Amino acid sequence: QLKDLESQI
Amino acid sequence: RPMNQLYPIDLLTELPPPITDLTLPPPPLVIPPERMLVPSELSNASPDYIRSTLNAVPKNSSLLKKSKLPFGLVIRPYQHLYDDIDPPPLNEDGLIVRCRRCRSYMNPFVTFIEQGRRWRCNFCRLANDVPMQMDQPKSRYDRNEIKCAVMEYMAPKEYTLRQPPPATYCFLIDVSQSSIKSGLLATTINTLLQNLDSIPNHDERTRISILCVDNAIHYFKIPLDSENINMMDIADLEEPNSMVVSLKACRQNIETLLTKIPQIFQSNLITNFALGPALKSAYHLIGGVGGKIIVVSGTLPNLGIGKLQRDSFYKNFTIDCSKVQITVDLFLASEDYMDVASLSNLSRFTAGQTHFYPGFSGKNPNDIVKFSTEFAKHISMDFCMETVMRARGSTGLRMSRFYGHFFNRSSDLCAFSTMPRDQSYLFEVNVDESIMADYCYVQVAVLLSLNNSQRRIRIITLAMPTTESLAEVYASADQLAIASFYNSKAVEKALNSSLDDARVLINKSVQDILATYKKEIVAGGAPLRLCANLRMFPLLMHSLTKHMAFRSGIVPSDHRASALNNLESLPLKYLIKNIYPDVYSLHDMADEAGLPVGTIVLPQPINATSSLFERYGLYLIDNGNELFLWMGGDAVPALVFDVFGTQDIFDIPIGKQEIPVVENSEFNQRVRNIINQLRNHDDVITYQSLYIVRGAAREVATLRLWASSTLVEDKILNNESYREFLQIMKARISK
Ligand SMILES: [Zn+2]
Repeated sequence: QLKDLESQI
Repeated sequence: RPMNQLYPIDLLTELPPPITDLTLPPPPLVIPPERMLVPSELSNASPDYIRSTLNAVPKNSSLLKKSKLPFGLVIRPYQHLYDDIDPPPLNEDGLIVRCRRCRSYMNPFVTFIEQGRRWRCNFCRLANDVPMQMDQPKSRYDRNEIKCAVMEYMAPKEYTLRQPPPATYCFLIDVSQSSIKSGLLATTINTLLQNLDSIPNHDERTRISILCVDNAIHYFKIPLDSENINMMDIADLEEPNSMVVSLKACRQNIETLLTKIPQIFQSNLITNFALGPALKSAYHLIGGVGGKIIVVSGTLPNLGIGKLQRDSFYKNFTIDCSKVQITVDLFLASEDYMDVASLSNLSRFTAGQTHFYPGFSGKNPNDIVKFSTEFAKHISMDFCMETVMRARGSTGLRMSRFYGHFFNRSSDLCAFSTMPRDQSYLFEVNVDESIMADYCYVQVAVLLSLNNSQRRIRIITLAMPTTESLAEVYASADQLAIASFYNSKAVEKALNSSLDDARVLINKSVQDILATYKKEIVAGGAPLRLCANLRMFPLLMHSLTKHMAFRSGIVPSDHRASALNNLESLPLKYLIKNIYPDVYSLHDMADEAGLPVGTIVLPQPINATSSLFERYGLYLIDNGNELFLWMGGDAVPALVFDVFGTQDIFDIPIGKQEIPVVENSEFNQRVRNIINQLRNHDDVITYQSLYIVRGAAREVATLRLWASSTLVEDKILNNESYREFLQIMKARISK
């Protein structure tokens, strides 16, 4: 879950 | 460097308080021009978008802890209900320069290094390569992201997973009997009918839906206007196209439908309102794309899942809404118990809002005005979809807590199924490792899907000087942002622990700061020391303990939950006014006041105390929730005449009523002008009802009681006056 579209990682 | 200087004052010498201070800007963010790529006033984040409690950040943990001042951020992505008003610069070429390691965005504080071939990240010092694009007649220095602290970009494809959605609305309307009798259904149908063109439809894609609900869920199939009613009932509480339709392609039809609805349930005798089941229907109805579920009700849920009594279903519902990008807004209007404490969680954790209208009744023409006005502004308000917001701090800074209406579980990311325009948020910042630079930074990033089918990224970059001087930390403290901080901590302590505990917390915030300023900083007799920039802090907190949200004593559960819900999401500017009201002395009003400059000039606000209320004067109280027009009992017949028409003050309108239009009375015009001006804001939906009170039967006593309790500087019931509050504090920080 700890991953989103804003981070871009 | 010109670090803000400490201006010591004696609180005891400033009574009554210089409340004009509440309208002053926070301490300056001292940043030399060299630290900015293109120096200007737009180069550093504006207080309207972000306000740190500390504009001179402690260089280390032990200093932060010693100051006893909190470190938080009052963040507010949007400034108006409509995005056409004052938008930030908008980037469109698609170039988004970001640091490889921390992911921060190019900003006014990065340092270009090595002939300008690379850039050193101001947040983590990593060396990054400058894309050849940056310099493709303009230079990189002409770019908004280098010129502005607050700006926006058109997000490239990789910031999206599915094509931006259309603005989707599903109105869940209570058509049970309580709603018919109160006039809520009529008022709601009317307002929608009167505002179908107020609802945003920038891309002509906006879709709407209508759910009427009593003991069963009533649907409506709406055909395209181009092919010229279908009501599908569903009593099976245990159990898309043409139900959610184009507001444009079905304009006449939607209009035709809203018009019959009042007739359809005109004589409904059912008292059941299956909110639970209905909320689930709406979910399934718009879940494949996400959107807004706007609930209008004047009936406590009493059937199907989620029913309540004089629940956790809702909290789980919000968890589900976060999966499909759904937000729930609520308009609760009734004379009966609504359990705002429980239902407000629906909006709270879905980034929406709950609006509560105590004693709503169509029998009072003025009740309609308030509800329609606010419901209209609310539906006309712009918003984002599938939005997420996060703040990145420079090395040593960490975002530990997040307050406001949105969804956040175990990350630094705040999810907004939809991002409204009328709320505010707050982030707590913890300083872990010691800052080494003379500056630290915070950058807010908002990845959103605008209601115009566009994907964007709004960035807010703030730069703050670091310091090791406790004097300097206090000198740059933002009294209002700090007031906001403790307001949120208080709501949490209240909405979770005890009401008394919240009061205890509020008072301690003042005691600790007063005790700290006293011992940590160094002729007279017995002053209560503090600095000019914090001069309003004691007043605000003390005033906050008297607010309906934290009052000791008795306050109806709904009125309390509501007050708490409001204080936690109100924009700074209105939070302060909701805590400490603007009071106007009209009878001796300057001649410019009440007249244009089409914006009306307002009189200067006076202290919120009955001490200044002459028995022959006229005063107007604005607390952000209502307006109270108080006319002294010994007012001259001329005054009584100039305002209402008669000369018999006992013949004056009493209660929730508007001021009459008195022909040939220029004063009467200026009064109606000031009241109308106090009612227009392009940033909130609030429509304040006017209460007229006469001073010096049981209704008149109630009004005076209510109006009088707004003057928070006075001894009220079992709470001491501000004057005594300060004395109490002084006695406590003593040996
Ligand atoms: Zn970096």
